[PDB]
Amino acid sequence: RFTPPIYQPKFKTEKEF
Amino acid sequence: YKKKWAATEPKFPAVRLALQNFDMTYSVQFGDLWPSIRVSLLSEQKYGALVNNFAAWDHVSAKLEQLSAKDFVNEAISHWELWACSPNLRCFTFDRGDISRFPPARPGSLGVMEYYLMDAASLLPVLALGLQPGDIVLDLCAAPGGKTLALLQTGCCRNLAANDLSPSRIARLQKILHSYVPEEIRDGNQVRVTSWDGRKWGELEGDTYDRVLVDVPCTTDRHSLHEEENNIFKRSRKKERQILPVLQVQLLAAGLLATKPGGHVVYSTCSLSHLQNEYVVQGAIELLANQYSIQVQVEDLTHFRRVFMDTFCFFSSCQVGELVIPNLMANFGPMYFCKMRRLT
Amino acid sequence: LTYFSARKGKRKTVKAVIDRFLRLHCGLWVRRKAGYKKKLWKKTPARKKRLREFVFCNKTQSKLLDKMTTSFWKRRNWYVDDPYQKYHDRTNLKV
Amino acid sequence: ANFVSWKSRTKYTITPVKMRKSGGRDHTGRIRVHGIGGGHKQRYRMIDFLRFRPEETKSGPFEEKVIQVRYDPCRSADIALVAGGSRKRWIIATENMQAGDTILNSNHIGRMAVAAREGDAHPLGALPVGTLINNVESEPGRGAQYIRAAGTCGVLLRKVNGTAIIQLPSKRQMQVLETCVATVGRVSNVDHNKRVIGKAGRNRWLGKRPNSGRWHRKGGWAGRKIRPLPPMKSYVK
Amino acid sequence: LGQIYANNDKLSKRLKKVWKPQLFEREFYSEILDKKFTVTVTMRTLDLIDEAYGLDFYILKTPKEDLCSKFGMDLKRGMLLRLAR
RNA sequence: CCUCCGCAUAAGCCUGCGUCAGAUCACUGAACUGACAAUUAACAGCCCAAUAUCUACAAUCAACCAACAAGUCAUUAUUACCCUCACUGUCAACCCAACACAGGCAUGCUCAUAAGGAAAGGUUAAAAAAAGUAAAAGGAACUCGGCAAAUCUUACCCCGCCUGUUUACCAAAAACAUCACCUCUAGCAUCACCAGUAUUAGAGGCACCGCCUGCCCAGUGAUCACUUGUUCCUUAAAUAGGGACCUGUAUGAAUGGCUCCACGAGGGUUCAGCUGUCUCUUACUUUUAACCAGUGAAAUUGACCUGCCCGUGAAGAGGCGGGCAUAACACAGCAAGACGAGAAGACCCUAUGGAGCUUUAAUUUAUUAAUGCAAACACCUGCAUUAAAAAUUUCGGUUGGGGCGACCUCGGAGCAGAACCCAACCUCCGAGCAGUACAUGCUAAGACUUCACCAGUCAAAGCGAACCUCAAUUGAUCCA
RNA sequence: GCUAAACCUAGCCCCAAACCCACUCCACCUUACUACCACAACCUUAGCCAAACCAUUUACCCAAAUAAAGUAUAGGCGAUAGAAAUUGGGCGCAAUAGAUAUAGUACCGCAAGGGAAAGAUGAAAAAACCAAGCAUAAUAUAGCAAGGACUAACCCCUAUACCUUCUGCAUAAUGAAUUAACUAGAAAUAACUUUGCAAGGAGAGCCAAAGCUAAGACCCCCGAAACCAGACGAGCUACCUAAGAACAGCUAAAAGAGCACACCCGUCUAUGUAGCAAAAUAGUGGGAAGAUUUAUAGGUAGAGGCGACAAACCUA
Ligand SMILES: C[S@@+](CC[C@H](N)C(=O)[O-])C[C@H]1O[C@@H](n2cnc3c(N)ncnc32)[C@H](O)[C@@H]1O
Ligand SMILES: [Mg+2]
Ligand SMILES: [Mg+2]
Ligand SMILES: [Mg+2]
Ligand SMILES: [Mg+2]
Ligand SMILES: [Mg+2]
Ligand SMILES: [Mg+2]
Ligand SMILES: [Mg+2]
Ligand SMILES: [Mg+2]
Ligand SMILES: [Mg+2]
Ligand SMILES: [Mg+2]
Ligand SMILES: [Mg+2]
Ligand SMILES: [Mg+2]
Ligand SMILES: [Mg+2]
Ligand SMILES: [Mg+2]
Ligand SMILES: [Mg+2]
Ligand SMILES: [Mg+2]
Ligand SMILES: [Mg+2]
Ligand SMILES: [Mg+2]
Ligand SMILES: [Mg+2]
Ligand SMILES: [Mg+2]
Ligand SMILES: [Mg+2]
Ligand SMILES: [Mg+2]
Ligand SMILES: [Mg+2]
Ligand SMILES: [Mg+2]
Ligand SMILES: [Mg+2]
Ligand SMILES: [Mg+2]
Ligand SMILES: [Mg+2]
Ligand SMILES: [Mg+2]
Ligand SMILES: [Mg+2]
Ligand SMILES: [Mg+2]
Ligand SMILES: [Mg+2]
Ligand SMILES: [Mg+2]
Ligand SMILES: [Mg+2]
Ligand SMILES: [Mg+2]
Ligand SMILES: [Mg+2]
Ligand SMILES: [Mg+2]
Ligand SMILES: [Mg+2]
Ligand SMILES: [Mg+2]
Ligand SMILES: [Mg+2]
Ligand SMILES: [Mg+2]
Ligand SMILES: [Mg+2]
Ligand SMILES: [Mg+2]
Ligand SMILES: [Mg+2]
Repeated sequence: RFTPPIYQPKFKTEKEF
Repeated sequence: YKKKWAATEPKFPAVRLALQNFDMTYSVQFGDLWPSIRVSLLSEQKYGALVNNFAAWDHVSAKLEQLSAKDFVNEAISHWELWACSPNLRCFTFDRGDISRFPPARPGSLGVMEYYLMDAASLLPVLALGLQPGDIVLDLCAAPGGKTLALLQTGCCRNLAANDLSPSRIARLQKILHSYVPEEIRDGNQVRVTSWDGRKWGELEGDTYDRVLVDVPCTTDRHSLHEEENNIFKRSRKKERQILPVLQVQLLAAGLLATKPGGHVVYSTCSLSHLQNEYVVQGAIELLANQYSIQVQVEDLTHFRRVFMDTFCFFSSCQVGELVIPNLMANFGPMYFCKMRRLT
Repeated sequence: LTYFSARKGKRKTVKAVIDRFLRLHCGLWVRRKAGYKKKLWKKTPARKKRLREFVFCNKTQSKLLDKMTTSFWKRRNWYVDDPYQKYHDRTNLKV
Repeated sequence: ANFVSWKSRTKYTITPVKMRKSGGRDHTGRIRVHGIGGGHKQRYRMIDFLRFRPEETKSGPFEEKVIQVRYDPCRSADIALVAGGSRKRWIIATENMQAGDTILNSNHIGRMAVAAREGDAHPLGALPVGTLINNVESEPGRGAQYIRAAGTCGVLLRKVNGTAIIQLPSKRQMQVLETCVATVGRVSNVDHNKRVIGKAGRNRWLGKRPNSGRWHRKGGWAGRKIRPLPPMKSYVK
Repeated sequence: LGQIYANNDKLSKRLKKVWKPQLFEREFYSEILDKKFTVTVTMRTLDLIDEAYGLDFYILKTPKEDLCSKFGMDLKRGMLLRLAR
């Protein structure tokens, strides 16, 4: 009766110009 | 529907249920006599061999005499003098304390079985009828037989009426009378076999029979204790017992409506239960004295009792009629029989 | 039934079919009556004879039987003295 | 698993030796005994249960003097330190062994019964019949195995033609030879049974752990019904 | 190592079975090696030795396959070397 | 103005706010990028020639006294033995929690600082919300309940003896454990139990203590004789007789009930006070809020130019019908509607779907132990039997609201009006044969048929003989 | 006019041919990548699944293509299984494709293990238009957004969104914010159709009483809880083992004592509920010299461990 959260991989957020 | 129940009733076998009902009821009725009746009931039923008169009766009599078995009715008739009992009936039984079983019945020279094995108790109500030649006999409950065969063996009956509600049971009745009684005696309406409601007979035929035998459906005491399947005491079939006592009165009454004025009716029950022994007969007699207004008197069979005192034991506390109780010395089926004639 | 075998990749016949039925070359199938060996004391003689006879099968039964059986069983066989030789071909059949 | 027993000492000494607790675990590492856990750290004192052990290059019946009688963690019975010749060893103490008592150890089987003094050790054949005895051996030169708990005593019941019947404290007979030796009397710390563990803490100190919470219906299986008499069991009300 | 059916009926349960031979430790003398050996053997081996009329004959006659023993082969190697030399 | 924090070591981390140059909530800069620096052993790590041999007496200011659970710290003999300070850790604002996270985190010193820090981006003073402070008269009238605030009470009842333990993340208990008491099993050594031994060890039950509650030992005479029982010797075998034996031990309950001290964040009741719990709410402060400035999410979303009443949709309309209303456009509130949003769906049923548990469900005995027979001369191997302990699989269908079941196939009766078929469901009556032949032999045109198939039914002619009744009365394949 | 769009070539796939690399100095099985001191390997696969359940049973590589032949045979004789003698470079992909691959990297997990994304000038850099979303440019009664129209955008009249599962269903119930790309009918017998040849057809085998040979044309996608085999896990928690450490003050005949810090736990209330936080905060409470709490190392492993039994805990 519990659902664990899921993280999206970090590479997308660390994108630069 | 509710699948789950807080407390479920214990799964008693039907034979145990019969014993339970018998223990809580007959204990109060019989007192100290009840244990001896109980022990006999749970024990084996001793049998008698009724010789077929239509077979070579003399040879069979000689045979059964060789096997140390005595005919009880003959010896009873010998000391009977110190209404008349039904003649031309011969049933051999073993003496008290001799428990040996009679050899099974085999077909004779004439092509009929030479004797019929049945409880000698069940032979008493036939003897209770004062059967005379050229008499018309009504038997409201015939199937499976035994008593009917005995009535035929008497040879005093001009016409026979055999009736039973269940065609299943009348089938075996047909079988036994076919196999025992030759076709020569059947002929045309000398034996009439019918499968209708016994209650209807009262309004169907009236003042038609000089002799009637009423063998009403009972709790079948010995049969209930032994037989598991189709037990009357099975808790599902409880409803039947509630409508059991009234039915008895109805059937009895039909007989008393069909009998001739001064005609003799004998009523028999296979049970010891007072509610279906005496309560029924008093209920029936009051019904017909009030509603229909017919005077009926009941004879005492104390004279009848004293004759078969050597062969049978009799319960002494019965108001009217006679009841036979099983004892291990002389084991015979529990049965009540009473004789009555309607005055007008 | 097996449409493609795992060893050879070809169809397979249902052997249940072959030990119960005879197929005639024309396209008919022959069977025995069910229960022809069963409880013969209670059966009547006419009933008994109706049981002994070898009968044909209707179109759908015949179709199903042909699908359940390979082309080998459908070829023409010239057995020496088979008692079913005459029945292999039809005679005077217009539709 | 990586398990080594602590019982690796091979040379007899008097000095207390450090024990390792097991916790009811094996070499396998899994529990095999329930209700054992860490209590008070204890040092083991080796006991010489071979009472007749004469000194190196020495023979015959010898004598020792009692020096001390001291509490032991590793058993119920009290222990006595005894010296004699140039040897000290731990032994099991009897009822009445105070310091400075003198003890005899012999292998001599006399024709007549020897002195039924307490604390001294004779062959069973030497001892009279009916005498209270302890620390008995099954076979000669094996060592004491049988009566070595607090306040426990067996008795010599019969001696006939090279066989001695002794009854253990379980009131059960045992066959032994007379060549085997037994010390006389009842063992120390009588009323060890009369000791009242005050509280749960006391038991935890003694290295015990509590009984499991789980409910048991019965440890013994029900008597199996027979084919003639099934209905007689569980006959409903 | 095999399987069996429970009561020699194919309709019963299938079960894993292992049949192991009975073993006996027995003493032998090799004539060529002039040495007493004590080896673990079966009745079969004892029977083959009897039929070959001695241990040496048994070892020398029997091929590699039937011997089924590294030690059997080593005995053979020694004996053959002794005959050669 | 704040400090229950700090400084250090350890443990963890690995250059992670030193300098200089560019570069980009906040500086056009820095806790960004690149380049350059740095942490120096005395602290700490990293040890030891051999074989024997020694090592009874706690700690607590160890003194007096006092124990129990019985305790961290020692050598000697002989042989061998002469070179020197190497190597590694040493920084920081730092670790485990996805984060510059109100969480987690051992020891020493400081117990409030000599050390370390900053709750307020600016304004205004709405509502609703959070946290405080005060309150006339009254003092539980509030409420499931004195929950909360207060104030800092008293007497009991139920349960559990108590300290203790438990569902980490909805249950702290009356459950578990527990001292004590009771039952069962075990007569013994070098890996558990155990360097143990029946005042012991294991497997359980109940829950301390204190009391009441304990018998199928054979009866009568009187430790004595008969009468029983159990064995034998008879007895064809019993009515059954004759001998032998039962006085070398002896009770019994993991039984039930009743008080009582102490204790409990346990459940209930109660005295006295007390208070904004309430009558009946109010005022102020802080947080939030609303405005200006910077940064900037989430569930959600068929398209929407998105009204009210009545009817329809049976219930249920912003959108259909009939009326009524109606310039456009922000911001603040509210929660009646949008069958409002979000979820590992609460309940009922279904699946020839799973899984856990139990057993007297079916299949077994692969495993373990015992016993027997072979084999071999105590073990091992094969065969068999008896138990333990397991394993694999299943849990048909219809009908039933206060039950404790009735049914499942075939033929009738109430319903069926006149070719065929068809009054559901339900309520009732029967059948699982019997009697008679023994040509109830063989064969064969053409047909009927319970709506399929399977089954079932009638039959001319012919070959050979002779001068059936019955409404149902029944059972495929494989296989034996 | 922004955000964008557009690209061809890295490389890769299936074949054929051919039997492959094991590598300067130093280091590397102890805590791998650390100069330098007295134990040992071989042991029937099971299960899902099919049988519309399930219990015997249910194709899996064994050394020449074809044929014999789905024949003999086996089998709850059923599902199904199944011989032998004998014969003899490209009508490929081209950056959501093709390998996962720019790479077994970054990242995620204690570990076994999981596992990405993306690039584009020109010979030389020593040289124009199009998705959604928005802006240019907010809006004016009235209503599935349109249609009929009209001089005229609206005004007039007509008009109950789509898909899917139900007999109706307007609407009821599931599904869709929108754009781009990607994302789902695979094959036999037998028939038919069109050819060649014809009592014969076929480039051995097979069929044939007009047949036989060849071709054409018919059989989807995503989703459980499970079961079994082999590895990996006790840095959290349960329990144990070794060697440690902590517990102020006050009362007490001195104790699993009492009050009460630090510490450990979590009774009751309120806040918080995508939070500070995948369980916290404020206050109030329970224990606080003991069956106490706690740091370090080691052990027990899933047909299992551990358990003061809560079906508790064994990396949310
Ligand atoms: C007790 S038996 C008769 C005794 C037996 N025939 C004899 O002579 O010993 C009576 C039978 O009557 C039958 N029955 C039931 N109802 C009936 C009725 N209404 N009329 C007649 N007989 C009836 C029952 O089936 C029952 O078996
Ligand atoms: Mg206990
Ligand atoms: Mg318990
Ligand atoms: Mg130093
Ligand atoms: Mg400062
Ligand atoms: Mg600030
Ligand atoms: Mg502000
Ligand atoms: Mg307000
Ligand atoms: Mg006030
Ligand atoms: Mg009130
Ligand atoms: Mg009120
Ligand atoms: Mg309160
Ligand atoms: Mg308690
Ligand atoms: Mg909880
Ligand atoms: Mg806890
Ligand atoms: Mg709680
Ligand atoms: Mg309890
Ligand atoms: Mg407590
Ligand atoms: Mg707001
Ligand atoms: Mg703003
Ligand atoms: Mg969201
Ligand atoms: Mg409406
Ligand atoms: Mg709407
Ligand atoms: Mg608004
Ligand atoms: Mg559901
Ligand atoms: Mg299933
Ligand atoms: Mg169903
Ligand atoms: Mg009808
Ligand atoms: Mg039909
Ligand atoms: Mg004819
Ligand atoms: Mg299946
Ligand atoms: Mg399927
Ligand atoms: Mg790619
Ligand atoms: Mg890829
Ligand atoms: Mg556009
Ligand atoms: Mg309009
Ligand atoms: Mg559906
Ligand atoms: Mg809807
Ligand atoms: Mg650990
Ligand atoms: Mg615990
Ligand atoms: Mg305390
Ligand atoms: Mg306290
Ligand atoms: Mg429980
Ligand atoms: Mg439970």
